[PDB]
Amino acid sequence: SSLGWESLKKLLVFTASGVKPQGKVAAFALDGTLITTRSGKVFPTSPSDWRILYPEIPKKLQELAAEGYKLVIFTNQMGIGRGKLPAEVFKGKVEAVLEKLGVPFQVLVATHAGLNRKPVSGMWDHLQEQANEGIPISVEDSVFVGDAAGRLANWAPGRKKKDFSCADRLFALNVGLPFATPEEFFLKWPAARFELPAFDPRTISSAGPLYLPESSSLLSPNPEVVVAVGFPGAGKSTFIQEHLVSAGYVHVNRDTLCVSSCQAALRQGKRVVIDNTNPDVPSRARYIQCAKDAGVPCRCFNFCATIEQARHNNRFREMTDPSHAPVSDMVMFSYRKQFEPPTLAEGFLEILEIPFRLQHLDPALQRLYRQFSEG
Ligand SMILES: [Mg+2]
Repeated sequence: SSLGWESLKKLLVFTASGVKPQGKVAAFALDGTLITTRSGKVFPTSPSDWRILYPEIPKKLQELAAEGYKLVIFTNQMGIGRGKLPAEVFKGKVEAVLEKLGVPFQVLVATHAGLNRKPVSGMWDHLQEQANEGIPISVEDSVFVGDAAGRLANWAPGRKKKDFSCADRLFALNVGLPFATPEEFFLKWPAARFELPAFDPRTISSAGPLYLPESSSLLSPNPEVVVAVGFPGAGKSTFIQEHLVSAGYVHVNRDTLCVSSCQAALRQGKRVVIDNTNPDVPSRARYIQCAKDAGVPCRCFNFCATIEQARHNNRFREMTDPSHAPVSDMVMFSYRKQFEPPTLAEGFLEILEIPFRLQHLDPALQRLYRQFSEG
């Protein structure tokens, strides 16, 4: 007599019989948190390969339930979106697990990358806004428990490997939920050492100068060549389109083509911006030569975004911009291996630094931007 499964775009929801909406929630990851493999292998041999992680679990869940916490699961299962794990098989496993746990659960399943994939808060928002009958949930009185907690190697005998991910801790961080690992929570073990990602999205503002030094000017009244340098996905093209192309700069993009073109623009009295990655000295030298040959100045706009800032931005645009071209990790690390910072010795008249800043986004999108989006 359960409401049962609901299948949405990039989300599955199960509401067991006996589920009641509540103003506080005790939520859990599934794999590595409530269950683990019965086979003792790192990854399951089959849908049947599971057991309850610790015998202490059902008792704790009963206690929570009697105290009025709505019991919830937030589980990433991208295998489903990748077509590696049938949704209909996974639904059966969840129902079996829920039988064994023996308490009413509401389960949310993130089948794909994006807004619903922990650590992004899409599943919380769905629970609160769509699946709790409109009862506001107090985050401070709630709790999320999960094994992707960013723990270092060896936090326990036989744990010679760090957590595969920090997605569960960061999910709780994004939502504002108190957090605990399965061992801390069910076993009362002392807190384990953990790391957070070096780039913290909450510390990214729209303040500060557009470029440095501020005494410089973005535009030149005369012909010139501007060489843009920085990670793909960092927002260079957007910056270039907005500030130079809109001012009549000619947009060169070597991929779609390079020198003769740059030269042709200069003879016409035009100014040119080379909107590419241009990670190293040989890459850039083509354009400096062109400028030198034409006798026009060559400047570099050096975009400060780190690799993690660029990857964060890429993920954000993947979630919010229908026209965004996804930058692959292959391209990111390839750029990083090639990268040599620009210097004046290369033949640049000057180098402007373009600090990485928050774009001009609506309130909701700014809130999304400050969320960690990868474990
Ligand atoms: Mg897990």
